[PDB]
Amino acid sequence: GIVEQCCASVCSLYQLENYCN
Amino acid sequence: FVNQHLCGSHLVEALYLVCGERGFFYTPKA
Repeated sequence: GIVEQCCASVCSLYQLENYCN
Repeated sequence: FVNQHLCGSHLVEALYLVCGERGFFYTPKA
């Protein structure tokens, strides 16, 4: 998961796309 | 993304606001 990055840094949309299909 | 780095399901609400229809795939698995 890359969603803990949004808990600790400037949350960005590429972190969402790079985890779907 | 939202204005503050608050931890929660709001970033999964954001994944519905982007990918929506398919659910989500996610990384380490069986």
